[PDB]
Amino acid sequence: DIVLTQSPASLAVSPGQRATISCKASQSLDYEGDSDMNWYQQKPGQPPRLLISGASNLESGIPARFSGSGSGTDFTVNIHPVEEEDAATYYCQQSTEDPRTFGGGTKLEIKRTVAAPSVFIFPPSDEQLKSGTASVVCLLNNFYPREAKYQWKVDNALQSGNSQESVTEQDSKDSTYSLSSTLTLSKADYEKHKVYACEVTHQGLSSPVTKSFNRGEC
Amino acid sequence: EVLLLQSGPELVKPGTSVKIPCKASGYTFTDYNVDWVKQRHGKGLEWIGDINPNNGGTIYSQKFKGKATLTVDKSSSTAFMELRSLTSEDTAVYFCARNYRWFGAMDHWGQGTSVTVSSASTKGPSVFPLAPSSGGTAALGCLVKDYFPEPVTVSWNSGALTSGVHTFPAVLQSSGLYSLSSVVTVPSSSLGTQTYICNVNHKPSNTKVDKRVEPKSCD
Repeated sequence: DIVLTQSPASLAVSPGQRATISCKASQSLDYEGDSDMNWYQQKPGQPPRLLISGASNLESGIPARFSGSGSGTDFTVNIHPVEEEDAATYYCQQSTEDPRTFGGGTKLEIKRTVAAPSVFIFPPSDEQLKSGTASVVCLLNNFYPREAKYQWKVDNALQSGNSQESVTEQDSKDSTYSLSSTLTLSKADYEKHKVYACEVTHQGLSSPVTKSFNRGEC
Repeated sequence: EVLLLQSGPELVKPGTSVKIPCKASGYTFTDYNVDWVKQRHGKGLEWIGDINPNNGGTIYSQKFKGKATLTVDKSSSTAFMELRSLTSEDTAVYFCARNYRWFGAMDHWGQGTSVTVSSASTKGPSVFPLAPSSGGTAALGCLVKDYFPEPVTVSWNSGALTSGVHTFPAVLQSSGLYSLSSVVTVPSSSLGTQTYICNVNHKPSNTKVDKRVEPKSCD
């Protein structure tokens, strides 16, 4: 089997700059004038899209910002300039021999400017409390970079181990992320306390932003 | 032009088999081979096999011998893949792709069939409102909680509201049920002029829930 070593596993490139992704094969992909190296672009939720075949044949419909090159065992795809719609995972694949093999993939993160999140907190609904469970949700909206430090506070006491988070894929338009954290407590534990807060520390914030509500109010 | 149509997401039980279709159109079906590619959640692509519709000749990856079976129906221009003795290791998205038998790249792909292998029962979701309390921009949403299997679709105002919508990836709770939130940011002044309704559709259980998110005026 022809093993394809794709590097780097991930990289962050600002718009306008150059992204360079490499693919090294365990043996030559040349065969009677051909270099059967194929590059694909896969955006989240979508199937892969063929960018380049024959190592350097830019497919019809793909912008000229993409270019492939190389021969034998060393190949390269370049994105110049990188655009914000280029946020995806890119794979190399050889069609020289069977079995067909893919590279490990390279996740391209669009490095935009710093963006502080807009923070929102949501109390559990009266309808859910009837089931004996309380879900408190905190929203961190449209921020960059992805590294966001947040913490739940119940009566000013830091929480841990009782929340789950979910993060959206990088937005194709503004290159930001959004994060939702759900704090799960029993109804009895929820009634035992008053102040529920979500505290966010981010690179774009001058001071940590805290959103909170009092259980009884509103 | 060239279209490869696969079936939608499917929940299957372990110890059973499943047959995934890939209906082709927009080109000469017998002129191209059909390959199948497996992708686990958050992972890469791994090649399953290859079939020539002209004669039915198949080439399998060694890793899938005895697990995957590739067939074609020339008259209906459809390729099939059957997975046997299903386990949780088979839970993945399976793509079909068009390629030339002679060193051809995979230039057109199906949209992928998301197969979930689990013995858990189908469960419809509960929809709870994420209501804001009265800045300049407000956020509201819906908590779609305790359902199985994936996926659920969430639209806002029957699809009329799309800007600012963030529907997060589902998370698997310790109970074994999924849960996700869908939020949208709107002008605060619109909380009194616009009605905001989240439309949740859970096709595996034929559940359609519409939930109005009523804000709370709080001095």
